[PDB]
Amino acid sequence: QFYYKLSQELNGDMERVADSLVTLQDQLNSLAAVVLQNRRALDLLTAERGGTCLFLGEECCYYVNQSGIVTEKVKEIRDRIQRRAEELR
Amino acid sequence: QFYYKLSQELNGDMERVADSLVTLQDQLNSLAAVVLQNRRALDLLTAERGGTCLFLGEECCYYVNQSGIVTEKVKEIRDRIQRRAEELR
Amino acid sequence: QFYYKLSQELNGDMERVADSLVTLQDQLNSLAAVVLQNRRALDLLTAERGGTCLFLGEECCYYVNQSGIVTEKVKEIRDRIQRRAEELR
Ligand SMILES: [Cl-]
Repeated sequence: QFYYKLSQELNGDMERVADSLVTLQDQLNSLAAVVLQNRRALDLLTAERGGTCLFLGEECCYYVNQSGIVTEKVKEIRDRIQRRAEELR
Repeated sequence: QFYYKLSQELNGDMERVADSLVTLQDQLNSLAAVVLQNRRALDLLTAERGGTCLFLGEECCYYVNQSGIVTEKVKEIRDRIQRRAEELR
Repeated sequence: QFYYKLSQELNGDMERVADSLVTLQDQLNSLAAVVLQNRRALDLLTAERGGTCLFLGEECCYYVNQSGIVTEKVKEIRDRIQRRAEELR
């Protein structure tokens, strides 16, 4: 009875966490496409100056997309919630 | 006794998760305002070329703000922690 | 027996959540460095116009980096998982 309740409490919290993680990654994917397009525009505008980084006289900053990691963790979390929901039923 | 302990363990973890989710969304909100201002500047600098996208000769990337989703999930999580803390007291 | 199982269920979920939080913050750190470099390039390109914000005729958008907050919450979560794993063994 207490195992049933706590398992349901954990699943309800984790469902909300998994939805938030997906949404945070979705916004990062959305924002990064705008940022990378902005960089491409800056590289063309400063082409004669060797692009953005040479124009500023700095080391280049590159974006490291790690979306597949968060996608995989969310899939594992959702599998665990589903396995626990089935154990109950 | 074990139900009391596990309920407290879950609430402590979830409080920390909810704080992190809020903070990740806050940083995304903060970063997106800088990115959108950067895009507006690029659109003005390339106005004669039809703006950023026509200047690059690409399909436009737009940002999809989904802050309200994460805000809502965090509010539900915090309500669930509070309901459980009250059940204990 | 039920306390052992639920404690293991919570640790498995939270390990995955903590990994996702770190990864979301890592991508935000990575993206912000590209965005801030983009802003520096725009400030130099619009120097005669007083920089990006004066060029657009807008209030300046600044990025509020809160990485240390998420790093700290992840460290506390991982400490809690480890304390619980030890309580079991
Ligand atoms: Cl940008």
